[PDB]
Amino acid sequence: MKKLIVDLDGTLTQANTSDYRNVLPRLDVIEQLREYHQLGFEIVISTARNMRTYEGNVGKINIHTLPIITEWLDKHQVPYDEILVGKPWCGHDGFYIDDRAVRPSEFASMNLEEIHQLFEKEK
Amino acid sequence: MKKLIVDLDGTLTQANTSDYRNVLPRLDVIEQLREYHQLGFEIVISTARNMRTYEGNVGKINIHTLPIITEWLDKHQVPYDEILVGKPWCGHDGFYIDDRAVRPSEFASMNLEEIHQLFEKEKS
Amino acid sequence: MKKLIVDLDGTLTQANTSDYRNVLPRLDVIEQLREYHQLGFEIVISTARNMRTYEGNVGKINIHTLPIITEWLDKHQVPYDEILVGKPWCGHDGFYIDDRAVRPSEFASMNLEEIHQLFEKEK
Amino acid sequence: MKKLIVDLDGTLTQANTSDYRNVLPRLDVIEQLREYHQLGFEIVISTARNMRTYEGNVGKINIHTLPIITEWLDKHQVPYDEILVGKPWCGHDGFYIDDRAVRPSEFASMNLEEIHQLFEKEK
Ligand SMILES: [Hg+2]
Ligand SMILES: [Hg+2]
Ligand SMILES: [Hg+2]
Ligand SMILES: [Hg+2]
Repeated sequence: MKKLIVDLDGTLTQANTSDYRNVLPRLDVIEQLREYHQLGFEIVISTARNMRTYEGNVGKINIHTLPIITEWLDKHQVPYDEILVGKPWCGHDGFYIDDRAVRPSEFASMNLEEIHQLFEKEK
Repeated sequence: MKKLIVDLDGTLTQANTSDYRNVLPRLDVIEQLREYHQLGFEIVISTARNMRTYEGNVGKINIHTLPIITEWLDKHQVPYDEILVGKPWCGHDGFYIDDRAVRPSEFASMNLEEIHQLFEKEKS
Repeated sequence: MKKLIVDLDGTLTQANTSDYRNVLPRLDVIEQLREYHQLGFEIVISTARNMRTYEGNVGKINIHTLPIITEWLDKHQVPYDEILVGKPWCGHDGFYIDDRAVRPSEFASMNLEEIHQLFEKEK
Repeated sequence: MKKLIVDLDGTLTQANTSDYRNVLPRLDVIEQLREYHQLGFEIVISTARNMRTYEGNVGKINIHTLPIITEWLDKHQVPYDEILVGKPWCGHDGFYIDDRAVRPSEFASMNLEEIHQLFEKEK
């Protein structure tokens, strides 16, 4: 069992507009997801989207946010096995620290061998 | 409002042993957490620990896992404002993809300006 | 701030069929919900639907369960401010124990004073 | 598989003081939990405790709330297999509506048979 846990905004999107319905896709990143799906990886979209607007209220995110996510994922033929909302929002200046984390430009640029290598170096 | 969201196993720990009580600290990473706390950043420990063992049951994780995490964090003087369990487990071969993610070796060796640069280069 | 936390199956529905899209509404209970909404109560639909099927995987409930919940709620004109999925599944013989809990027939048949009296007895 | 989903304050406790560490147990309710535990019922303590104080922030509840819940459950010899926090807070006048819900003094006074009877009247 192997999953990719994939952020939505800025990772699968170009984050060019506040209108989530019409945000531009990052095509190279999405195409890489497809190749990983072919390799047996499950794809989990995990996102903090609208955690700021609703002050962490998942009950509201489930109503106003989820529909537009799925609609957008479908329109751009992004493969996904799961969607998860309510991810902790780091804030404007915040960020995530993780030994198994890659940035979307590294994911698009590297094969599995050399992603494995990035991680082994940490260990 | 600014937060670091920090993984536990492999980021704050050297992952040298299955005994979580007695696992060795990554001292350079923790020391960097202290400097960021000084800058006004809130520290959130977020972990998938025991998601495999309990098959996703946070009801059990709350009982068996949380006490040992806090005890360990306290023992090693790790600053934290929040703990969050129930992070999605990626499996042995899985990983996270995120435009705001840094690995613990990058976090330990770069300043804020430098981290900011990694991210800005992602936007074009 | 005052909230009704409302179960879905067997409370807002008659639980007459496993086909959630076409399941019959409990009209009296829904209408009482309309009154409480007018009185300033936030309405939170909380449900364990498809927890059994997906074995607690909300990643999948978000994809396959949520759309049908909202479509149904919308067509039967149920007031709601929040939907919450991922509620613990009690199993067939299991149940819920809460000092502030009413069953749908009690809610349908009593007024606010009466319900408060039901709880004041508990104290 | 069969589960009791049990609320904490006012159900397992007498809710006589805001000092959770020294709050009185409802001995009859706890003793009934033990009998259900003997019959093969899993016991899930589920609670909104400290959701008001921390404004829904589970990251804080895990730190300041869980240890005290656990020490108290252990002290009063309460059987449990799971603790769930972060349950939605109904507010002062709010309440829960569920077709499988019993109040803690219905649980205390009835046996399994009549509790099932209590539910088949709703069905
Ligand atoms: Hg951020
Ligand atoms: Hg992994
Ligand atoms: Hg049940
Ligand atoms: Hg309440």
